[PDB]
Amino acid sequence: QVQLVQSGAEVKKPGASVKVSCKASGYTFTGYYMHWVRQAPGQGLEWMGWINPNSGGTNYAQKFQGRVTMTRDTSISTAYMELSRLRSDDTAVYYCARRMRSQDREWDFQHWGQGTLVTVSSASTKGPSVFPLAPSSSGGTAALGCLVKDYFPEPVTVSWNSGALTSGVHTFPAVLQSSGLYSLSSVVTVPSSSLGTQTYICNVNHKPSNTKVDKKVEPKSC
Amino acid sequence: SALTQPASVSGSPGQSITISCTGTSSDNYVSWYQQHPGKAPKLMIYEVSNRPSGVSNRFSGSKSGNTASLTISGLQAEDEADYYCSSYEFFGGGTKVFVLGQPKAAPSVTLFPPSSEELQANKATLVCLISDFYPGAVTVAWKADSSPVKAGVETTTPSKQSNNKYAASSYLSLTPEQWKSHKSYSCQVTHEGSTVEKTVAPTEC
Amino acid sequence: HGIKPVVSTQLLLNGSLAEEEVMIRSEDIRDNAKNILVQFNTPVQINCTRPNN
Ligand SMILES: *[C@@H]1O[C@H](CO)[C@@H](O[C@@H]2O[C@H](CO)[C@@H](O)[C@H](O)[C@H]2NC(C)=O)[C@H](O)[C@H]1NC(C)=O
Repeated sequence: QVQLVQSGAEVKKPGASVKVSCKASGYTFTGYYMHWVRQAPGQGLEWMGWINPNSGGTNYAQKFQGRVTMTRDTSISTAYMELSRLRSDDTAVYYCARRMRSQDREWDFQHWGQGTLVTVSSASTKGPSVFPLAPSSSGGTAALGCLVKDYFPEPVTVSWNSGALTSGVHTFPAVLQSSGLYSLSSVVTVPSSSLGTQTYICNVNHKPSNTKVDKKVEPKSC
Repeated sequence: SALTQPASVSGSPGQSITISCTGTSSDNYVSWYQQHPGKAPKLMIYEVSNRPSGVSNRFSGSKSGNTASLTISGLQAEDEADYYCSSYEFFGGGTKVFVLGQPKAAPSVTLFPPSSEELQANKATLVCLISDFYPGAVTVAWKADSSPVKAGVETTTPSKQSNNKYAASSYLSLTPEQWKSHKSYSCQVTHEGSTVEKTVAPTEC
Repeated sequence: HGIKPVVSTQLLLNGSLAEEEVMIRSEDIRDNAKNILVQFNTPVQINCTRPNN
């Protein structure tokens, strides 16, 4: 019944530092090393270093050699992971793993924590710059949409014809940029015979910036 | 990242599957982890072949020279997670298990140009929308016009739709001086080995 | 043989020297988690004092 409890999600600005908790229960805390493995969102696992709760001696990887400091508190059975000078790539889910009780020791992580999500976000509240996506000329049934470009922070709600047009509506998830701004695109598939007599408008709503905008998607010239 | 894992491996519910892990040198132990989205990895195989309690006997491991393989016989709907192979402190690239649709299909791509009002400002963004494909394994490439471009491209990892299919959306940031330069462009969406391309040209009327 | 229980850290003091060449013994040299035991052949001298009376 090995229990591993980490801290809640943390949000730091780039250049600051953050300390990640990892409480252990259900076994002898001072008998097993404590590892730290992070995973960037959408990427793979990456081992950072193990700490021996007995003496406190650690083993930081060369990539983080000089940035991470791993401490522990044997009285409360809690390991800590502090990363100094946070860069843009340090956004990841950080786990604290423990070895198997059986089978030698150290490199077969049977127990993991629930994970701690720390993120570096550098941005200010900015309204989206919506641009239409004119259809081309198959359809029968053309496809048109809108480009919600450069906005912070999420989420934005996109509806068509103020809710009157629901099919076929497909609002894609947004993508993160280096400047911190977000960008997504919603597209609706509509019959091309209605182009010229039907109205199609995308309703972009950005509550964190108090910006309500509606873009008209005319069929492009020729 | 000395351990090489394929990005996607195929298998049907009931039959067996195999995930290969190629790592240099031959003098170590290999381990396997199963990571469902939102949860932490789970130790499935330790020391090449041994298996911790209490994961099903459907998982088994093997190693021959510089290649370790994980085999899952009788695939179910719960065997859906990311699989990583481990050697000491190093990890593999990961492996996604794709079960079965069954509906096997290719992506429907819709490509859009930068709006004329976006060209009024000094910006230009290409919207390449990818819809209802299965499974969720897509690599997007941009050519200019035929010379591949990997600068300023933002590709979306596939997300599940409402009809249990996947969708993606790739963008390519450009400038008005770059936008009105070349004669054409491309958003080559490669899925299951086949490439679905949509033509885009800045010859605006 | 005469093993002197010297409680030390990092440096092994008053230990038995290795004959011929120095020896590097480890349970797994390719493993970082396992300590690396080094044994000299030529002993190094270290004088420690507490000048406080
Ligand atoms: C400690 O250093 C001393 C320095 O002299 C070494 O002592 C000599 O070792 C030889 C080998 O048998 C003896 O013939 C001498 O009588 C030793 N002298 C003294 C003062 O002990 C000794 O080898 C070193 N020991 C260790 C364990 O390193």
